[PDB]
Amino acid sequence: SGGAGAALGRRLLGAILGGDPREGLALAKRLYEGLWMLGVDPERGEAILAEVRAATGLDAEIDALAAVMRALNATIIAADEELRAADPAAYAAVLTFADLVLTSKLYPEKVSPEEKKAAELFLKGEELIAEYLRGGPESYLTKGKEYVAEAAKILGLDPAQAWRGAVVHVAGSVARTPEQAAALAALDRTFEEALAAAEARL
Repeated sequence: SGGAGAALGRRLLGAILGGDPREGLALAKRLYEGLWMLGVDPERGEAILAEVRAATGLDAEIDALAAVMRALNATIIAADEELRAADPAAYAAVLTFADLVLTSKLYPEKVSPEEKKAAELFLKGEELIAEYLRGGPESYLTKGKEYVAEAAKILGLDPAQAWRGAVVHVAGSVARTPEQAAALAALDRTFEEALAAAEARL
């Protein structure tokens, strides 16, 4: 039991994947899309969740889960909001990377070989930034920058702007408490697994 987020996820997923497990699988994925976006891009996340709320009728639970997410990702939202306002070019690079990562994970067929490679490279760069911030050797930051710059080059983004955005965004994520990170990981596990079982029915 992962906390409020996972409890609300269990309820919502049971209703969506119950009955039609083909058009329910697509709705469940779209719900995950909205929740994942609340941190990095609140306007985009709320839009998708509004769509899903109109499709399912589970107003109380979707509205409540949005609130839990804003709480769990409060440090990421604040960091990314200041980043957007101070540095729209850097924030545009993180929005691009985030949308690429989410699509690589939910709808891999929508991703080309190069963009998929950029997604892998960026995620390795993000990991090294985060583990620098969590105590790793300074060479983690050097190598992290090499990954981000190469992913930026692939996508035609400017590496200096991509890097600013990546470091600020990761810093906002690393600043979550371990309780918040555990809650988010529990919600994440809830989705990945219910979507596994619904990948056996289809």
